[PDB]
Amino acid sequence: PPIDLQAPPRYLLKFEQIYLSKPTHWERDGAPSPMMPNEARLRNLTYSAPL
Amino acid sequence: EERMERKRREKIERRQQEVETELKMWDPHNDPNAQGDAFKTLFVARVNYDTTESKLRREFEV
Repeated sequence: PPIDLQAPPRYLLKFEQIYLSKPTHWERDGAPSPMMPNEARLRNLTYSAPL
Repeated sequence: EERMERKRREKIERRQQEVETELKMWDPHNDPNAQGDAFKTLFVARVNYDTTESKLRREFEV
């Protein structure tokens, strides 16, 4: 259910639709990387994609 | 000493004229191969010839 607030000003904040990317991993520079499943296994990463 | 400079000048002018003819005949923007927004499209070169399309996808979809 959308969340409504009152301080008067009222807000709606309704969610519409979801978009799921593919498994990606960022270093310090911000470079996304394609985590090989093997790479996640090796580096103890988590095979997940941002939502 | 001079015939060489003459040949360099002719080959240079000949190329420059072919350049004007190519610019007049072919239009870069009006290219069927080129598609999509120009600010969105990207250019990658020095790519190995053996790079499979899927390999380029797995490397640039990240």
